[PDB]
Amino acid sequence: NVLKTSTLIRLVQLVVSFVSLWLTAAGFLHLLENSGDPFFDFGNAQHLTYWECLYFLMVTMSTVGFGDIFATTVLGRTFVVIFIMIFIGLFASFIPEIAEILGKRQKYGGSYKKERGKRHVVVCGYITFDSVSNFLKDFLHKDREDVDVEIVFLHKGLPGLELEGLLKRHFTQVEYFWGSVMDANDLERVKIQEADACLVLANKYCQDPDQED
Amino acid sequence: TFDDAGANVPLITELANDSNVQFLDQDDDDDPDTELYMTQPFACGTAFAVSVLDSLMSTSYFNDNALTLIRTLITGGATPELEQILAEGAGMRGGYCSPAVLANRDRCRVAQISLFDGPLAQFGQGGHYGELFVYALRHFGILCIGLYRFRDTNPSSKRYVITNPPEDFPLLPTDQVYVLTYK
Ligand SMILES: [Ca+2]
Ligand SMILES: [Mg+2]
Repeated sequence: NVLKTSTLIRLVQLVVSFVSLWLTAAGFLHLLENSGDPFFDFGNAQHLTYWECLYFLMVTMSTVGFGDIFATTVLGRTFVVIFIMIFIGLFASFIPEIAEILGKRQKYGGSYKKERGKRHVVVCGYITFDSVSNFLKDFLHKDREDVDVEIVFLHKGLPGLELEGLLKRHFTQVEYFWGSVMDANDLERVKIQEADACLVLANKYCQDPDQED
Repeated sequence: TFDDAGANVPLITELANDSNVQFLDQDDDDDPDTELYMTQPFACGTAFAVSVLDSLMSTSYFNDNALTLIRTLITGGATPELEQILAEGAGMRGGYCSPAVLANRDRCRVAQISLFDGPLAQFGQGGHYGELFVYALRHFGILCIGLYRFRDTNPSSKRYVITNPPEDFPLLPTDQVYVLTYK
């Protein structure tokens, strides 16, 4: 029961399919080139290692094709032609789908580590660069008395690059987590048992204010 | 409040999404990954959802007769005849009726009764469920099927279901018992 999710199933299928076919095809070329061709009484042959064949198949399926190593038997060349027609499609589709699955990962997971004597405020609801910048410039304003309150944003989304820059400018006193106040697990992550308050911001410019309320 | 009682009033809530059961009550110790049937609001009978019924496909296959047992009870005694009369599109036809069809009034129903007072109170006073079952069946034809017990014993009004307890299961004077009954 270990391979629990559709993306982990697809990931392990892609990786092990690729590696097993690549290792297999490298053994097949190694057989043909070191055999030599039967039409020439096995006189036309190359003494490639398996590792040179494995490298040469990677260099050809990626379409780099250095030609430091190449097949010279008619069987190894016809195998390379068949391999090119098949494995360029595999490489060009598999490597982007691996990169997509590795890219689709939560970057603001994890948990608020409550410092020994500081207070914190949880903030949620309509969290965006426009709402957060207007909130922080009033909340952290120098005309207020100096108080060490951490702000902990909780939102079901990735920050845009403008907001991620703003969060990094306030790194000492502002933290952000992926999640929703609708989940008890996310409320525990933000440590809301011992937050000083929770602020629920509203989208004042929503298409309908009753769905927002 | 009605001081002119709040949470003392009994509710049953139909839920469109079983995950929303966690919002129905306080000090439940909610988790997102418990199945609906384990949650405190369902265990108390304060919540219901369609997701508990879909095994009636497999029970209808494995024992058709047992689905008619549930329905006789759950519909209060609807029949293929009544279903056909409604499917005739005329609406529910009725009137005065014969002694022959009125015989169907003498049929079993589910009822709930208390061990606080009356003849069965002797079992609530530190007896066991097996003693209660045999006594009620012998003296009254009352067939006990489970308990509805206060969750906490001391201050809340909430109670929970206990389907078919063991014979040596200890009773409390505050318990109520679910019974199949004929009058
Ligand atoms: Ca709750
Ligand atoms: Mg901090």
